[PDB]
Amino acid sequence: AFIILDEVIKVTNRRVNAIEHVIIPRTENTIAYINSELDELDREEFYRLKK
Amino acid sequence: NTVSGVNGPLVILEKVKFPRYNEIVNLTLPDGTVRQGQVLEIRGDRAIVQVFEGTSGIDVKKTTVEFTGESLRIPVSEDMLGRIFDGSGRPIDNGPKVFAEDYLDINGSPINPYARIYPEEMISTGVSAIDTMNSIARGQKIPIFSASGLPHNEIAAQICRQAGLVRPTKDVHDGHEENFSIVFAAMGVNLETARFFKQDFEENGSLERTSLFLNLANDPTIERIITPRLALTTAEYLAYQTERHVLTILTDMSSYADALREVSAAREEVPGRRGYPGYMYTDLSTIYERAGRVEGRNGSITQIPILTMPNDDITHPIPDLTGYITEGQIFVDRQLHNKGIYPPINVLPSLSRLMKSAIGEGMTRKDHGDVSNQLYAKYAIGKDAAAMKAVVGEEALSIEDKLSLEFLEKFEKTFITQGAYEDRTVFESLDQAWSLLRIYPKEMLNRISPKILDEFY
Amino acid sequence: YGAIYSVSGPVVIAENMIGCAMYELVKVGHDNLVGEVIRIDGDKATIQVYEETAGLTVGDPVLRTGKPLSVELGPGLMETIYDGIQRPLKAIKEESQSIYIPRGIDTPALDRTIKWQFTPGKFQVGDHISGGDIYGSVFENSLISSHKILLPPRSRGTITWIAPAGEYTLDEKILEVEFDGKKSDFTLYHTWPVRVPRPVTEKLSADYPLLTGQRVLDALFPCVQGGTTCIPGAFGCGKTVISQSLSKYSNSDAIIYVGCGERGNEMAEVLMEFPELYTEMSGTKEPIMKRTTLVANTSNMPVAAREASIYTGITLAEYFRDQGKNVSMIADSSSRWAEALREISGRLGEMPADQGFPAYLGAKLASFYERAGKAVALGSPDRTGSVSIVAAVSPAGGDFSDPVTTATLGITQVFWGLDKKLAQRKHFPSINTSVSYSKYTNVLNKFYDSNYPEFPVLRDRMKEILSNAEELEQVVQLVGKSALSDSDKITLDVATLIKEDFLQQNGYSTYDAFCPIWKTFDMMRAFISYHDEAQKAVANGANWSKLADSTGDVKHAVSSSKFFEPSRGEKEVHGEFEKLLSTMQERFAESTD
Amino acid sequence: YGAIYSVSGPVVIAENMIGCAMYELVKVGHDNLVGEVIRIDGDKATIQVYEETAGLTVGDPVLRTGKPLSVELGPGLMETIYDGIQRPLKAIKEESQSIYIPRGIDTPALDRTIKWQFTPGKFQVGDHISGGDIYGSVFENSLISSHKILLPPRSRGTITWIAPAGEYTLDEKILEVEFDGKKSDFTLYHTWPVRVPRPVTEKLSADYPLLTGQRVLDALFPCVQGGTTCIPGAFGCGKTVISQSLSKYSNSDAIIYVGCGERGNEMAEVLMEFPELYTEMSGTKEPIMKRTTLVANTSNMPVAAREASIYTGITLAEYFRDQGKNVSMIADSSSRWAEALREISGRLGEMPADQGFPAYLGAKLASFYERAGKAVALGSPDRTGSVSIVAAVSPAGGDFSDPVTTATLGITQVFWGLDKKLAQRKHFPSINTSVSYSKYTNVLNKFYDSNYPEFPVLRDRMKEILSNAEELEQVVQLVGKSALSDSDKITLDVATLIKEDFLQQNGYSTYDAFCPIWKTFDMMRAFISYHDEAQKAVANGANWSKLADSTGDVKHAVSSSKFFEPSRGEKEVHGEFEKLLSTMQERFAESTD
Repeated sequence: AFIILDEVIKVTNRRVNAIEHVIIPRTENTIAYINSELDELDREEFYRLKK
Repeated sequence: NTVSGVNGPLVILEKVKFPRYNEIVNLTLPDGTVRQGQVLEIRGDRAIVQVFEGTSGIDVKKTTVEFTGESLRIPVSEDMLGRIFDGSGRPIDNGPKVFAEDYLDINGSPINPYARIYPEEMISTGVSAIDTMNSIARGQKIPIFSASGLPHNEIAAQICRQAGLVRPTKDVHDGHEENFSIVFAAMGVNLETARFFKQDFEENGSLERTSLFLNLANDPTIERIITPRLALTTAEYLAYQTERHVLTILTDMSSYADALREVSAAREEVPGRRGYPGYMYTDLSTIYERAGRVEGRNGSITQIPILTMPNDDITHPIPDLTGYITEGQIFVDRQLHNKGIYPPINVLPSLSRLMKSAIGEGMTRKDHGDVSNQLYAKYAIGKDAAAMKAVVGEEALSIEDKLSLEFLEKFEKTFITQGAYEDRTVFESLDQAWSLLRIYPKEMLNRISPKILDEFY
Repeated sequence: YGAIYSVSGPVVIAENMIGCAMYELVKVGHDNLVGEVIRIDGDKATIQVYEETAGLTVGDPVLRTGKPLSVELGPGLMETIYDGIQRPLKAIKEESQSIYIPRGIDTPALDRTIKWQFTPGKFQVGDHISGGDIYGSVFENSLISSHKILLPPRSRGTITWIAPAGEYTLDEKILEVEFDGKKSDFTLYHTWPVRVPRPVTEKLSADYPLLTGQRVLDALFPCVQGGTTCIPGAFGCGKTVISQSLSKYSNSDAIIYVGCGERGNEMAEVLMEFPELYTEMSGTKEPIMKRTTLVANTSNMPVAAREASIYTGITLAEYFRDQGKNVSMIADSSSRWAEALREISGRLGEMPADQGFPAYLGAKLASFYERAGKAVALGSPDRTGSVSIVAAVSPAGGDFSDPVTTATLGITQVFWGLDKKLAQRKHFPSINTSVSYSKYTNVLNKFYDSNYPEFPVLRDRMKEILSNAEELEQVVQLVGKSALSDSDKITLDVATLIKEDFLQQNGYSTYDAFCPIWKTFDMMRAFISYHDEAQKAVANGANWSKLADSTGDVKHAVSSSKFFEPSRGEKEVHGEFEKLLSTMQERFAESTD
Repeated sequence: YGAIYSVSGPVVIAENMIGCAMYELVKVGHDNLVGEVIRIDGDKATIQVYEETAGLTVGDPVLRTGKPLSVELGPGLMETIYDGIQRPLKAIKEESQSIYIPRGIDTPALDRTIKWQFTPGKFQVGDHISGGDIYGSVFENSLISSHKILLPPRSRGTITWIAPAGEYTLDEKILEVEFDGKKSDFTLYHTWPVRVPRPVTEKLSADYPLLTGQRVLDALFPCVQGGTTCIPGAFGCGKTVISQSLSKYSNSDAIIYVGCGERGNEMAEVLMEFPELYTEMSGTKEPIMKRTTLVANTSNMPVAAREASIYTGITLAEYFRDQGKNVSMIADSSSRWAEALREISGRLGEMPADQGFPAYLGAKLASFYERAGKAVALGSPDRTGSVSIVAAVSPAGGDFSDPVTTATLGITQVFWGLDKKLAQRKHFPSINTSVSYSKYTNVLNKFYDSNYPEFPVLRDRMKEILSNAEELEQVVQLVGKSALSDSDKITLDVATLIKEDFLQQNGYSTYDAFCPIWKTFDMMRAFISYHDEAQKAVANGANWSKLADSTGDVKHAVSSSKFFEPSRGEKEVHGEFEKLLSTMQERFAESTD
């Protein structure tokens, strides 16, 4: 069992790093950048109607 | 005539139609104080002025207008170094007066004579990461991209002070034969900042070296936009008339851009992407066009603008625009700063596309450019490997990757780590750089030409 | 004088307004509501009226006050609760049976019931006197420096009438000045428009700290007067605590508290608590409140007062700086001052910039920071005084990536990271060494080295030790603590004492949250001597378990360090630390061998 | 004639206009600045004046020229440098002592100083002629006559007078045309409005090789003669770099360079570099420049020059195509042209679309590209020409969805990428296959197969390799290199090699040397060969390590091959590439058993 545990721990240590370092900042950058562009289209329209 | 109304930085004058565009007018307050402005828009029997100074207290028939009948030009003299001036076309510091031998326009074409021949002379900062990886030339434009957790002022001053000691060592080498002049202009920064800068220049050398334009944050946005224009007139005269190389340090460039943003918000002018003007391209251009070698071809204006990024993003309009226009990019990193690296310059995205113009070969090595490309390439691989070291562990990474992780660590801690007054010659930097390359084997250094690798290792 | 053309919302336009300035204070209608002219188009002046323009028909008269909206600077500021444009809330409580000021109720900025004792200066009639020179003083405090009366800035002349010693009212004249006929009369206060910075002899960079009396502020990254600083928000489950404690523990000569646009629970807490608490330096007469002057606005108060709030406070701070005093401006929060700008813009029809916040935002912040700082005070024999701004910037988008936060940090040179999890558990303050920075460090550390502390050595080392500890902690999780040397274990052991004593301080006890700047230095001395000696001793043949049993008594003392009194003979040299040093050296021979 | 009513920004309104065409050229004021009539409101015509205005008075004179903003097409366009408003830049340097345009200069469209040698055509007296016919020719270069003198389109008749062989100046008459008496005299230059495209006989299919001479294009997605191309990228993209290479190597008989608002130093570099360097089909005195004409404009130089750049240049191109030349037009960047419009929409007060750029953007780009293509020349001799447009654009912060890039991509049929990550390691320009396509790829391979190379067969495997490489790389990142199979390791290595040896054009001694389709083919034979033999080898049992170390020398050789000048046995197949093929074969066998 002991040899079997050693083989599994390595797959498991890899995953804990993988999520934090890659996934979480990829989600952050995508969401915020699209949020910012999306609000811009809406704001300029108001200014053009007003003008 | 008399003020009709005032809506923000815009002033509505009811007048008569004789005024010309950007003709100076002086507003006489009931206090008997005069403040200056220039007409931004003229129409029949009326004007819109933007006043440089102030933006409130402006009356109606108790106030009066008087015309100067000269559109704004800056009084330029060549005896400007050592002399204290204020960013308003005159000192309001009570510093030594400007004088005039020419008055030159800030529109962006007075008599403008620039590059039909690109920079070929190398100018060093004494800092390896700048000089080796990107290079600086007698017309080069390089933006310092900085942050709200980096100390922008300390790096700004660092680059300038160390480039003054190196630059006469380069004069002796015959990279130069003409004077060096500094033009330092601070526009709309804190008092704390302003004081600091002056103190820094004194320690290294003197303040006789530099000319100072000081503009205070409490003074308007309209003042702030004229502040670099004043710097440009100073530099163009020195290069043109007296064949001097002029170095301009323009802080803060972001300060200037926010100002533009304010005169479209309190104007009826519709702004472009992210609330920054549509005609933002032209405003920025004016500063950057007035660069390169100046006629006679011993004079020059070289630019180092200083940008502080507020969000620290590379999707913000200011860093993006600046980058397309400028001949290089120097990115300064918060993570290096934290770790204990000074200067804490990350070269991962620092790039020049006008890399050839930037390097020298008649007062620097020919090998300088060849080594730099290889270094950058090997740094980048070393970063790809760093992310992979966190994920995968050392439990599958390859023999080749291991060399690249070592290189990355040796590279930050030796090359980019320099004393506060320690200046490195460009030739000595090569020797340092060669130490960095030397741990990789002759099959990993395969991309480089065989001739260079067998010659210098 | 003018006649109302339109009332469209709280914005009212009026015709027949000539010689109307662009900051002009005006009173609208028969009721006399406060308003100020933002804009002018033609003959018509466009006014934002801060009070309800209900009952105001078109055709009501508009009466100019004949001058901009100003704030009064003079005797009887301290121990008063005020509006964002300085109107005593306390005086409304007496008259109206109201906390707040309701529409159609205005009153003067300073009370005229109160009389103060005016003492002449060193100038007499026939002397020329100049801008800011000390003409007299009023004494009405004994705990702190009082209100020294200056000749109004940008005003010069020869004094026709200098009133002699005696009690005069604030309203009443005490000076006439001869400058091109009778210049005017002046009174005990001076008026100054608040959207104009007050002059000083010259401004300087900061270099000079003072008693903060909260250990974590000094220790982690020093707190300076004449500084620029960002503190995170929390909306009164964390924000309130640090503010109350900074006001109470700091023995700065004055403190000016500004609530820009708060919940109203926080405003309510600061006023009741100030007389109730005790000074940390001695004296009664409503301890902390006597040192305090308060501008307290909840979000419910008019929007111009919320926008105005910081400007009036900053003028106040600047006035005391010319007297020569050190001031803490504690402003909470800029995000709430910013919210006002956004509102005022949409009402005018102004087009803003990003996230709905105008473009006047970035320049108004830059202008604001520079008014605050250190300066040599104006007035003939010259003193030094400071104005230090600590401004909270809260969530304004649910993140700190919004325009208000991102703009300020940049001008700011200091960030202090409150920690939420520790804050929810009620350790205040609990500043994180990871996020925080001060760019003031260098100049200051040199200042304290001059004065007597070993401060540069200890502060730098404090930071490194903690940073290092996160990195060694990871090696314990993944490899194990047993395979690692004694030296590494020690690096962590010491970091835990530095964390426990300084960082986890409880502002609900004064033998655990009030200690002088020297006292805070002596504790930190104690921990560093132990780290070096512990690493030295394990190398010469000792173990973690062996070391722990052997240090004993000195280790216990350092753990118990915070519970000790602010004095032991002096409050500057704590004798128990100086002798502790000997007991440590004697212990190190024994332990090692 | 007209009188300035108003100047509001660069926008001028002038009364007393009874007429004026669209985009009519005017000289405004005593200064004589550039303008165009965009619109007419009443009697007052709004004219934008696009040369910097800091001193134009109201009621200054307005002179109509009477025709739109136009270009001269005639002799001495080659080795002669111009602005986007067709002012010769050289003429300005001498007169003005202002190397760039200063405010207020009026210099005629061509050089009327350089006499040219005219020889008469196959059209003699009494013969009919019609627009675009070769009426004669002018010697301009050392090897060829550049400027074939065309009768202009929209003119016709029989020639009463043909000037004889000799030298004449540009304004002197040389042609007289009969049709309703003297229709007019003609001069050496002819005029045309640049908002009208030039008419062709017919457009012809695009399927004929366009050799741009750069390995990276040839390998992945070649262009065609008749092509349209989009290229994004943002600084460090190598766009200036690929222009210089493009001009040197280009098989086209004219190259027209368009600077849309450039650094100035960038223009200064390319100008110097064409006569410093030698051409590949030979060039006697200013070798490359003999084929190059520059339209150059800087970032603050007139907004008219910048806006007109693409139309001034496309008109030039159409004229060379009507002459019977193959033209490669490089515009850099259309994005800087797009900023000129963003600015135009604000000033005028017309409403724009998204990102503050107008909606008319989409039409204006489309019109420019449609006038490009391969065609049969207008005129009786009949020739074949092309205009192949390579148009550079820039993303807004890594956002490829910005209106300019999306619009250009709408119209293009070929897309070539630019990857930021890959430029940082120095591989610019960086083209993959998931950011790029070419519709011409299919026909283009059929034409290359014919000429000699095996290209179509190798192109398919090459595409696959890159496409798999990306996907396989994502697994290395997340899972690690422990989930791979051996064949997938192979795909990773071959790929890294391709990245460097084609895409990188960065030096290590010397910027890389002319690589043709033939050279490019050899590289592809060696990479594809490496991959097949190696996978067989691992499949059939063998060490990874044995195979990679063994390829070794061969890898160094392909890297550096491009620096070495073409032909090393032949252009066709080099001896250096021929020999590797044997080495792989010898290795494959050692490995297997």
